[PDB]
Amino acid sequence: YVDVGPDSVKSACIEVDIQQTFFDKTWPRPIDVSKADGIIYPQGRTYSNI
Amino acid sequence: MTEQLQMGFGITVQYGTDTNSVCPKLKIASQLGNCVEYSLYGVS
Amino acid sequence: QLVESGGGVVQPGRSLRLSCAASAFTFSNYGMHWVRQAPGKGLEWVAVIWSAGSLKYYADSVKGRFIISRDNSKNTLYLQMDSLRPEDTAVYYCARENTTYYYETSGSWGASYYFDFWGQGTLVTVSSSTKGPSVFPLAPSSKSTSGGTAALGCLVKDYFPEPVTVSWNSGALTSGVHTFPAVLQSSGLYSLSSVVTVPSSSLGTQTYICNVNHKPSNTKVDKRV
Amino acid sequence: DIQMTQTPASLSASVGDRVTITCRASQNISSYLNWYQQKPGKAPKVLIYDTSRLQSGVPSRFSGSASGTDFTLTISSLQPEDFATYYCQQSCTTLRCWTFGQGTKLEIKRTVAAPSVFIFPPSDEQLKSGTASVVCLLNNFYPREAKVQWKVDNALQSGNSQESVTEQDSKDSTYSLSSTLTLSKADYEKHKVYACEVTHQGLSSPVTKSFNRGEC
Repeated sequence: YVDVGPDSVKSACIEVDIQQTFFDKTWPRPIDVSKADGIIYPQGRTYSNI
Repeated sequence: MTEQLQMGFGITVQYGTDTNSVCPKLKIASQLGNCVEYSLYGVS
Repeated sequence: QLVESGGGVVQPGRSLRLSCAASAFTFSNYGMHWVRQAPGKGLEWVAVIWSAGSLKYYADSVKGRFIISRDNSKNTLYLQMDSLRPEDTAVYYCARENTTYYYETSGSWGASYYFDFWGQGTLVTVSSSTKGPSVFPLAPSSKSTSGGTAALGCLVKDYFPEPVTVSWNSGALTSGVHTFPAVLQSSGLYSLSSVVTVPSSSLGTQTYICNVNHKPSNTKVDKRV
Repeated sequence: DIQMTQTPASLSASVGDRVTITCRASQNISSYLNWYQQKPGKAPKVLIYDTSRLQSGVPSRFSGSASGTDFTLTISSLQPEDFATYYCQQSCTTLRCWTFGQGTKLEIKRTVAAPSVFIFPPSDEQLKSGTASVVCLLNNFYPREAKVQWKVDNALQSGNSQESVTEQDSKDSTYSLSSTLTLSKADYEKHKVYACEVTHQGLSSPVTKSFNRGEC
């Protein structure tokens, strides 16, 4: 196998504070097929004006 | 187990990837003849 | 608040149950555990357990003899002690343990420590054949000629382990009271003496009687001279 | 293995005195080293957490600085109430074992006071029980250390003697020592004369007193 990095020497993991309300925001983002949002180009063949 | 280990092997060949070329160990070959038949690696 | 209960005199080589209960505290939020102290030895440790309870830590003196089981909903920690020995006898304190973790990007550190509500502690004594107390009054042969101040004392002998109450004239005399910690005898029965400074004029004119009550014995003793 | 020692097992200092207490670990395994002050009947209090930042609720007079493996705690304006046993603990997340402080006692220092010798005869009820106990009491002596030897017919007694020291008065640092002899009924009658000898730093001349059976 391989080692990504040497084992951490930290005595303890850094403190983390979780607040769901602050993170939550109203930002609706509907994916649009007309704007080809998040659409994968066909890997099998390239296409012209057709 | 037998004295010599017996191993079952499953071999799968995939032609699905558009641009992958696993080939066995190995001018006209140059694109110069506007002449008919030509054998591109993807399709002939 | 962590309070330890079930501490009592225990027979040797017997399972002993200790319960530490956290009051008005969230057991899951902080790892809650223990620590130990015996007379004539330095404040050592007893046993540390994670909030999950998967991690187990035990005192070096006991080779896994202590067993720690805790339930966050129960808010109580249970310790089992086996192969009890006179040396093992000690008072056990249960306290939650915290550490400070931060990254000093710009000298940034957070204490994040909760050693508050440290356990008061409970004493477990390994002893056998306990004897009823035998208080003996002690009077010097020549208290008047002994010196300017004469010391009169009463000795309690063969009293049960540590708890006892000693008073002079029902606590009337508080002059020069001396309290001696009980020292284990070769027999294994603790003994201590309480002595009060008495003026030479008081001797003879005033008679002093020791009133002694043993909490385990629950018997008052009168020691007139 | 790991070996920890404190340079003074017991330290005597006057009021308003400047003193240093040093505890030495086998090695400085981890950055966090915590000093604890313990008062009897009270839970342990952490004087310092890592020896770089003072613990909250701890007076500035206590300062912890570690040079080499040894760690030194410096105290100023000492008080009788302030004096307490001191324990140093080295804490490592990697090591399950936790270092234990030796426990250095702190006591008031003042002019030496001569001891007072008192004798208690064994009670008649104690004789009926079968044991004879002779109590030799030394009182009002400033030094904690005291030597009391019990001899019967000028013969040293060992194991029988038991020594108990009263809690010191904070203001006077007074110490009282009680020596008790345990003897069988046969031992009691055979020992016609019981003698207790008091040897003290204050008593440049060791002194013996005796008594025999049946004074009163």
